[PDB]
Amino acid sequence: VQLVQSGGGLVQPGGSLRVSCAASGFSFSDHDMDWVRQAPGKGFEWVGRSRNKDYSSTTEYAASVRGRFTISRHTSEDLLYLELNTVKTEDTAVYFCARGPHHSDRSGYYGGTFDIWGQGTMVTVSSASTKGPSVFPLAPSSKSTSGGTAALGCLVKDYFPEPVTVSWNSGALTSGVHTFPAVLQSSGLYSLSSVVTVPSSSLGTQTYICNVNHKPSNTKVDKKVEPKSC
Amino acid sequence: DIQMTQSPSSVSASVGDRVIITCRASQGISSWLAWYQQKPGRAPRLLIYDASTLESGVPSRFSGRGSGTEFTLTINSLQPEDFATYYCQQGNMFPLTFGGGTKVEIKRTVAAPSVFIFPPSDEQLKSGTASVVCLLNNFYPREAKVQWKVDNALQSGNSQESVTEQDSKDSTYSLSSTLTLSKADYEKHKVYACEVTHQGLSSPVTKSFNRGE
Repeated sequence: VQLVQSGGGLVQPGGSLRVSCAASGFSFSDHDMDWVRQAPGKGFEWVGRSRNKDYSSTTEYAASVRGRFTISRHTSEDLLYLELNTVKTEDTAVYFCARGPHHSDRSGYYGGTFDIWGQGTMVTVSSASTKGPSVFPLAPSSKSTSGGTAALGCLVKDYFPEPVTVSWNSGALTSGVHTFPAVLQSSGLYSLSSVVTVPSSSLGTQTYICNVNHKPSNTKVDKKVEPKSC
Repeated sequence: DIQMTQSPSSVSASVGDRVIITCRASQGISSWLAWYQQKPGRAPRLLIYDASTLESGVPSRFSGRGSGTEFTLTINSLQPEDFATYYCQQGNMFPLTFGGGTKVEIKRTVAAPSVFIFPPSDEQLKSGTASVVCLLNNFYPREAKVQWKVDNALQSGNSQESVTEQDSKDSTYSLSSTLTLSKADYEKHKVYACEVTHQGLSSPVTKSFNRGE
């Protein structure tokens, strides 16, 4: 049972954007599917529900988003859509798709709880423009070597909007990696650092590639961080 | 339409300690309550449904009780991996409504950070910009201070710091601080240093390097 989200990114105020979610491992038709949003540094708020094929009015929304948002489903492909028409500044958030009760669940007519959520999709409302990031190696050295360890990383700079994903060696290096939050620079562009501390003895034998994804600009860079020669 | 009051907003405990969180509903929701755990950056996870029913896969230390307008979620033996923000959800009537959330953090043994400095790569230098990075690694508590000095001239306005959530293994913190100069202002000066203050250090520590080396 899974939920994969997609879409999102930047959107001019008063514009439109469609956010989607794909579901596998279950009979999509037989379940209610809700949309929930989290404002940055805030709690969850329910955005609405798409009903499970036993309803003629197949949708419910919260009053706050009721005149601007439309929730729909694909005719046959197991997809959930959330189209944010005439977006406002207060609609910037992470939108999660979640799964609700089954059509045989007695509680589901008036409400219900979830069990599986999607990873989330970031919807940023701004009139800036998309920028791909620059990826710079933070090479390991005596300055970055402590005892029995070295620290190397990536500097992902001058990108917009959020977010950026960083992984190390295709996700196989998950020990000691620290992906830092992004800071909004003076220019209006973000910057984040990704460091991983590894054993010094492997720096001439082991190969270190940081993977950087910026889906909004469709930019992926797999950077070789290497010990400086000197 | 149905208000949810969750307390506490923030909790700190040690490993092995009992944490309790309550939830208050404006009207009775019977047993239509669920509890979720959001580890930062990830998706929420269902922990409890039907007020007290533990969802398969969840450690038996979690336990929800209550009904009507008063609910709780205990965590008996706190583990470092149990760090997240916890939310109650009401399923009795539309709109589906959540609590404000409770953040759970560990209390651990004070740890001093490792300090690492990173000069600008020649790649970033050919583009005309210089960025020096300072890294503070695996410290506790979260307060820390980072002062950039260029030729022993302290700096403000050209720097930005960032901090991580607690680790799910050792409950420690990390911090990067980035100093952004131009290729001109950078190449004018010689020594670039980073002075870290923490309570796990009896002395501030300073990592320097000289430009071009």
